[PDB]
Amino acid sequence: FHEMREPRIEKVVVHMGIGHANAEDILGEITGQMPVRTKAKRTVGEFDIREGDPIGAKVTLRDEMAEEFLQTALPLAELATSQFDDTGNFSFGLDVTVNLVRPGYRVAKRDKASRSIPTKHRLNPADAVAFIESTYDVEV
Amino acid sequence: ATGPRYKVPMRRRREARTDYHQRLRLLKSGKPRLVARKSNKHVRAQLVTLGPNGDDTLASAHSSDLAEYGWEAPTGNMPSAYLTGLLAGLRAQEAGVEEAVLDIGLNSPTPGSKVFAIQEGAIDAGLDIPHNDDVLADWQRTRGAHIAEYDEQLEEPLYSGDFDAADLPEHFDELRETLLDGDIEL
Amino acid sequence: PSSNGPLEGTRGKLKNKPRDRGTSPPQRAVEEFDDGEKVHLKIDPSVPNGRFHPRFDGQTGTVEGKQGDAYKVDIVDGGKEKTIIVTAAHLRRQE
Amino acid sequence: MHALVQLRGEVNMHTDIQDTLEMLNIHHVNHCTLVPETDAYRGMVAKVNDFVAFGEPSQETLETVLATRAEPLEGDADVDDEWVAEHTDYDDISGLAFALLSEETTLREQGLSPTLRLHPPRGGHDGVKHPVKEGGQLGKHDTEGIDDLLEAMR
Amino acid sequence: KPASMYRDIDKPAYTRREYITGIPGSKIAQHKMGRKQKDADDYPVQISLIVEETVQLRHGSLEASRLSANRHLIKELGEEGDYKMTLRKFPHQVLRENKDGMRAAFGKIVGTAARVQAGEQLFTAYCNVEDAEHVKEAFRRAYNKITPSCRIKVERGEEL
RNA sequence: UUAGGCGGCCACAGCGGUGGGGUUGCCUCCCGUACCCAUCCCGAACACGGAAGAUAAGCCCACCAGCGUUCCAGGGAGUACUGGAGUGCGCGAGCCUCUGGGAAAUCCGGUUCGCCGCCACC
RNA sequence: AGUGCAAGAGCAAAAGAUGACUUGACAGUGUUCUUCCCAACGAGGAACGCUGACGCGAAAGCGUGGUCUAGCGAACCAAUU
RNA sequence: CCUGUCAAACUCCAAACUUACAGACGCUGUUUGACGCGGGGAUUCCGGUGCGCGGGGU
Ligand SMILES: [Cl-]
Ligand SMILES: [Cl-]
Ligand SMILES: [Mg+2]
Ligand SMILES: [Mg+2]
Ligand SMILES: [Mg+2]
Ligand SMILES: [Mg+2]
Ligand SMILES: [Mg+2]
Ligand SMILES: [Mg+2]
Ligand SMILES: [Mg+2]
Ligand SMILES: [Mg+2]
Ligand code: NA
Ligand code: NA
Ligand code: NA
Ligand code: NA
Ligand code: NA
Ligand code: NA
Ligand SMILES: [Sr+2]
Ligand SMILES: [Sr+2]
Ligand SMILES: [Sr+2]
Ligand SMILES: [Sr+2]
Ligand SMILES: [Sr+2]
Ligand SMILES: [Sr+2]
Ligand SMILES: [Sr+2]
Ligand SMILES: [Sr+2]
Repeated sequence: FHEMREPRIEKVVVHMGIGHANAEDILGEITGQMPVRTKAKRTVGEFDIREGDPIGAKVTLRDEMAEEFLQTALPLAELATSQFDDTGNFSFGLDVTVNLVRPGYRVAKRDKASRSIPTKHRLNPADAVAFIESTYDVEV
Repeated sequence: ATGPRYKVPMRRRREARTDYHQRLRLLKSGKPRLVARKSNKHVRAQLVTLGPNGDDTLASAHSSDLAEYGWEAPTGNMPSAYLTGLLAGLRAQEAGVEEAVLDIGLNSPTPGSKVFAIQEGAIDAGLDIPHNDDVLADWQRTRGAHIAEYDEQLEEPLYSGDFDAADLPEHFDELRETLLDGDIEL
Repeated sequence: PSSNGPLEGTRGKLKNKPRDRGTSPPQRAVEEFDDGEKVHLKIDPSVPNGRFHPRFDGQTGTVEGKQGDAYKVDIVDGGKEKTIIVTAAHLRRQE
Repeated sequence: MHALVQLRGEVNMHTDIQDTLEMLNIHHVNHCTLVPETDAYRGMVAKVNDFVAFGEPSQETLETVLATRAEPLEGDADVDDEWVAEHTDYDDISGLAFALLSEETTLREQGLSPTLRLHPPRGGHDGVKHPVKEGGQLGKHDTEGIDDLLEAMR
Repeated sequence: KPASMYRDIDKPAYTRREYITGIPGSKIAQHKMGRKQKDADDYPVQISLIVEETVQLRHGSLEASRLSANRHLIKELGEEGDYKMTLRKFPHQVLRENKDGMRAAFGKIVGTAARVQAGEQLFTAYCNVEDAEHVKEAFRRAYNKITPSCRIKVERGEEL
């Protein structure tokens, strides 16, 4: 039962939102893939009126390119307790966000007969802390 | 749920199975839907006509009952997909079905896919389905040349069950030969 | 009234109760009727195309042939005969 | 089988109710018809409630009425036992009166006019303004109550 | 203006403020009188003022019959007596007056009224057993400032 | 249907939750990118090729009514309103008698945790 | 929420948003309803067809303009093909 | 939670009733030919009142 219940890394999202371009270079250096620009919605008076315009830049890391990035990313930030989501996700920061999840998340992300993951099979905040604590660092 | 104002979707939309908007367009033709549904292990091919209390299936075809003719190879692949489609149209020729349309439902319209192999198979069975010859797979990816050029990149075997070493896409040719025969027990 | 348009005073008849909202079932929209058949004229608020004049909601006509995929229905408006072009989506089989 | 008797005039009464009365073979005041009790016939007498007077008559009374007030489909003649015997499907007045009450045959079917044209009440009626319950004459009467009227209207 | 113009119910329900503009505010100040911290169930008596005829009483007639009615309970039971009076009705019906000739007959907005059906309780007081004859007297003064004849009904009180 | 496909009706089917179920079987999560195809970036998805493991998901199976929905009983209630008639009452607004219809609210008690169709299948 | 603008109405694997492609806002000719409940009347309008040429999609299919109901004008005369 | 009231331009409800078609009963038509169709000739487009429902107005 434990094997088909023990978590894993799904997608590590690194984000750099300026609003006024240069940030694409340093991510193609540290991660290992091509980056993508981020647009926005609604008119803001802080010289951000245009809708279709490059404001940010991000990257999503799957499988091996995710774990290899985290070996150098985790021993940098001082991990806390009130830095976790109810679904069992954390964000540290430049922004770095990791989406940890259970062995059956294809069900919610697929097309043919999709369903949402029940509250009994969803990742718990405390069960998420215990997973990261088990791989090269501390909590609190 | 929230109150009488709340609108719960239609059952097969709630279940996320049938796409009613695209399904409507299929029914507008009058011709029967060749329901092409995939699976991880197998592949299905149904011939469905519209009825009073629900949809009437006149000729089905699962890749499980393909083994019943002379197949020891896997069931969820490109060589299998054509032959499941060929069987379906052949059974349908004997049911009075002269023409049909293709229904893929929630399956994506990607060039040279398993659904477009089922469609290709059913047309070759004598049925008149609206297609586009260049969107279909070339005789070779339908035969199984892509799986042979993967088993050439060996070191470790592809198949686990004791079938063969370098893989035989000739089994495709060996089946289409005896399916074009009128003696065969459908 | 204030205006003479087709959709005048048609808030009630051309609007569904919250539960009958959204897209309508394709079964009735593709229904095949024969010549001489009796139908009920009710406009489906979900379906826009293939409608008739709102003044005819509630009529029970007689099919006298089709125009493409839509139906030609014969009614008696007061005393005057009319041949209504209506799609299956806006028709219902009598009895 | 009820006995409908028109007690209010044609003037000021609705066209849709005057047509129902005429459909029930009643055109003038004090004219009577013998009506069956169906679902179709039940709703006709109800629409006519306020302009009529009804109820089921007694075998005794219907016999006295038919004798003095019934006429052929065409003709001036008296309807006696001897008349009944030769045109109708019955032996005497009573066999007609019984069949009419049991709802087997009608007056038309037997060559008689569907209308029993009665004489105005002897001693006068109880009132064309209020119903039976309020001491008037409109509406469903008692079996004995209807007999008083039809006999007063000999 | 005489209440004879607005006392009857003959005009349609004209209450939607999102369509009516320039409506004069309520003349009424307090709808909950007495000791509004205590419950109505803490009292043995519940004597209400029942309206016999179906009328339409103006906010001015409501304020006036509430005023001299509550002012008797403030006079006889003191400023902080052991009572709690209530006016359960609210003025929603917006009134008009055409003020030229009959050309452009739709009148401008003058005031507000409350639709009171026959048999209903306009006022409802909750008092103590000894203070009851003071409230049956606060209601004898209250019906003189509204349009209909009224019943003073004891809903809780077999103490006589 | 010891887990399948297509549906009709489109909440009696929602929401929430308990319990049980899978050696070459089905369906999945699951494993893997040479190809067909793919991501404005990621084989995540989409597409493709395949079984080391798996019943924890989903799904299939049995069950709970607390919320929502359907219907049924009784209570409210033949009350509110009402089609027809009246030389019936009221100064009046209005009411009332007779005839034919007939609610909604809410309360308690039940039901409902989907029904059916074509096909495929130890 | 949004869908150009009044109000009412439609809409969610879309009629909404983004991307790419595209110009059907195309030519010609009708049935029907509307304008004008019933019940005659023009212009205008709408749904629905057919012949021809295109756009898109794998395909069914959709596109005779912007989701629906407002944005329109006879003769004579003027210019244009 | 407790508590007090409303809606011509509100609606989870919802009649009576009105209305399309069909069957049946009644009635009407097949020498008084209905229903329908074609043609000729009008008058008429100041209305009023009672009851029911209204919208405006003291
Ligand atoms: Cl599938
Ligand atoms: Cl129309
Ligand atoms: Mg209305
Ligand atoms: Mg005679
Ligand atoms: Mg006398
Ligand atoms: Mg008298
Ligand atoms: Mg289990
Ligand atoms: Mg009087
Ligand atoms: Mg001129
Ligand atoms: Mg010019
Ligand atoms: Na970009
Ligand atoms: Na709908
Ligand atoms: Na003036
Ligand atoms: Na499971
Ligand atoms: Na025109
Ligand atoms: Na006139
Ligand atoms: Sr008035
Ligand atoms: Sr008074
Ligand atoms: Sr994978
Ligand atoms: Sr008087
Ligand atoms: Sr007076
Ligand atoms: Sr009853
Ligand atoms: Sr359109
Ligand atoms: Sr009406």
